[PDB]
Formats: sequence, C-alpha cells, structure tokens
Amino acid sequence: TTTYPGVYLSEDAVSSFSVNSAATAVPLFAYDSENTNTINKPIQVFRN
Amino acid sequence: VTSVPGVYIEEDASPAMSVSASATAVPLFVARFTPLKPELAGVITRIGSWLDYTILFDSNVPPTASVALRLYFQNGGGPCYLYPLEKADDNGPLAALPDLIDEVGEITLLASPDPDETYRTAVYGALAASLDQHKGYFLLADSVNGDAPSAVGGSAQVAVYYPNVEVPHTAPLSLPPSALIAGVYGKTDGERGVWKAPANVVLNGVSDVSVRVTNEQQAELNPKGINVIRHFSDRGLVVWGSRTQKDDDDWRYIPVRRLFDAAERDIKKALQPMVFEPNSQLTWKRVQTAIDNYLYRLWQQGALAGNKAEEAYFVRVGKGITMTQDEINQGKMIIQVGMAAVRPAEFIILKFTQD
Amino acid sequence: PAFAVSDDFQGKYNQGKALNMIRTFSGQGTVVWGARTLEDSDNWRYIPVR
Repeated sequence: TTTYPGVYLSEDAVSSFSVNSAATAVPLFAYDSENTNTINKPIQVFRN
Repeated sequence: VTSVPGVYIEEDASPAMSVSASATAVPLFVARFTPLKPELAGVITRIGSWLDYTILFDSNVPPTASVALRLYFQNGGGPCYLYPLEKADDNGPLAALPDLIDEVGEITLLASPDPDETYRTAVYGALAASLDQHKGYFLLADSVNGDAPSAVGGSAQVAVYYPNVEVPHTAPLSLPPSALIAGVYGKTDGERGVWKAPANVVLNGVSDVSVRVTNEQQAELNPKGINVIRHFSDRGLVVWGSRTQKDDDDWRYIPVRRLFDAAERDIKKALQPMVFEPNSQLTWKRVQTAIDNYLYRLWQQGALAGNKAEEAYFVRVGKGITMTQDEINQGKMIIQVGMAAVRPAEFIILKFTQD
Repeated sequence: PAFAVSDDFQGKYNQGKALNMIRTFSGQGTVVWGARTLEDSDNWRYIPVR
C-alpha cells in the first residue's frame, strides 16, 4: 500500500532453488520378537 | 522580480546529496533491573560504558542482570541501551514498547538476558509484529531444549544459539547466552566488517558449557538451522555455525541477511532530505550517481562477490526503462537496484588424486 | 506546532482531500509536509503544478 508520503522499499519475491545431494545409507535391522537377552523396547536408535 | 537597476546577488540551491555509513551495533536489553530514580522506570536510557552504569543503577545481593551485562563489555565495546520492566505480563508498557524504539533511529539488534522461559517468550511475542515492515531489525534468541522456540516460528531475521553458558559466582549460576553473543558482533564489524560471519572468534572469559555437545549430534542440529557453542581442547570455547532459521537458498546465512539490512538503511536515511523534489530528468541522474558511487566503494573492499568486471550493480532510474508515464501522475519513483553478496566458505573439500 | 500528530494519521487523510499536516522531524524541524489540493483528479493535484 501507499498510504502516507515518505520513503518505501520492497525486496525480491522469489529466489533460486536447487537440490541437496543424498544420504545413501541408513539401514534398519531385523530384531527378533521372541528374543530374551535384549530390551522389550521395539524401536532403538543407535548412532555409533 | 527585478525593478531597481542596482546589482542583484543570487545563488544556486540544490539538495545534492551523498551517502555515508553508520554502525551495525549497540542493541537494547529488555531484562529487569533496579533503577535509582523514579524517572528511570520505563524509558529508554543510553549507557556508554560500565562506569556510568554503576552511577545510574546498582549491583544488588540476593540477580543475574548485573552479571550478564558486564560480560557484554569484556567481549566487545560500544554503547548499549536498556529498558527496565518489572512484570512479565504487564502488557501496558509491553504494548508501549514498539512505539518507543522507532523514535530512536539507530536500533539494530535485539536481545534479552533474562534466565527463565516465561519472561522471555512474553517479550518475544510482544515485538514480533515489528519485524516485517522492513525497518531493519535483527533479534537474537535462545532455545530451552534441543529444538527451536516457537514464539517466532519462521522468519528471515532470527538466530538461535543452543547451549547455555555458566559462570562462577559466590555453586556457579547458568546464563542464557543471548547477552554476551551480542558483544561478539561488535568486534567482527570493527576490523573485518559486516560481511564476515563470526565463527572463529573466541569467547572472552567463561568456565565451561553447561552440556557438552559432540559431533554426532552436531549433524542433526546443523540442519533445521540453529547454531551451537562448541568446546575445543587447544583453544577453549568457541561459537560455531552462522546459519539463520528458514532454509531456502534466498538467505540461509547471517552476513548475506545483514549485508542487505545495512545497505538499505544508509541510502534510505539520505534520500529523506529529497522526498518532495520534482520528478524531472536532472534529478534522476543525480540520484543514480550517488548510489553508483556507494556500491563501487563497497565493491573494491571485498564485499560484493563479483569478478573483475562491473557486474555487481545495475541501478537504473530512467523513464523508458523501469517506469512509464501514468505512475508519474500519481507521483512515484522506482529504484531498481541489486547486488551480488559473498557467501561464507564452509565444508572445505580436498579430493587428492594420483594424477 | 502545538501537537504531535503521528506517522499514520497522515495516512487516512491523504486520499479524498488534502489535510497536509505540519510535522516536526529530527534534525530538520517544524517543517511543512505534503502538497496536495482539494480534488483527487489526475489533472489537478499537486499544488506546484497548479
């Protein structure tokens, strides 16, 4: 809008875009439900 | 106009102008204090150093506002403001806050050194509306835990520094790092300028971080961009990462955001003396030149990422280009200007080969 | 000037007719502000073009 006199300023609307590469390797493994020497938690997350 | 023959004297008056730069520093703090005089209760006050703070205000005994403010001066100098308020939900002066910041023309950064969450999030929502009419603000924020705060959801001007920093005092007390991280922006613009991302700068005087972060959860927190205070063995504590909140390729970096924020505020302050002049052609070439001689000086000191050609600016103000006849009648001017900023260099990749 | 007007009270009185307030800035002071005549037609506005 252009209500009052003075100095207005606008900027750009849209910019460029590009794709980011990958991760390429995140596996999930096969636990066994009847197993005993383990935790009863179904989903575990291990990082290293 | 001339009747008696005599000799008449006359000069040529013109608003011919140029643009000069100010500093991008000196914020205000909106924590709670204890003033000494009743007129210092609810008005903005300029503080020059640590000496005159001890005259107007006091250091009490139980109380973290006096500790968090002296760490600002040990890192970087410069004056600062402060706005004392007592009650978090006192929406009287909180509504009366944003119409006091505009009358002082300088304010650039925004922060709050208060520890708890109920006081800070009441502040951050009070002046969140005053960020999107493009007057030139850039606030700072802290995170209560592993994810960003939601009082300002997605904006081009925030910055989050995750792990809070402690400090010894007679059990050491914790401190939200939004106070002392404002002072480290006052050193980078001194010698290096605005267009350098503050990362390798070293925090000046601290014991240790509160929680020790490692590289395997640095990988998770460096997207959804929030920054991090790191600890190293040889050089001690250091700030790390210079990414803003919203992650399109338009503005993902602190300096590219803060370079366009400072280049606008210097040319907008000097076009204000010429705001009612006629829209003829000799005014157009005088404005287009004073903008041309501002980006050229800023180009040849290493801040616009252009090569040895001229291609860093295309400021044009003509009538055939960039305008036409029918918006002259509803008096307008259009300044199409554009830069090509420089990006910080992270992720250096070597890729040795045999030949 | 006896009053301090606003930044936006100029805004709603800029169309239709031409209140043309007198507002004081920092630096330059007590200056006049706005040159508009009573009609809004694209031939006759802008007091200097009259």
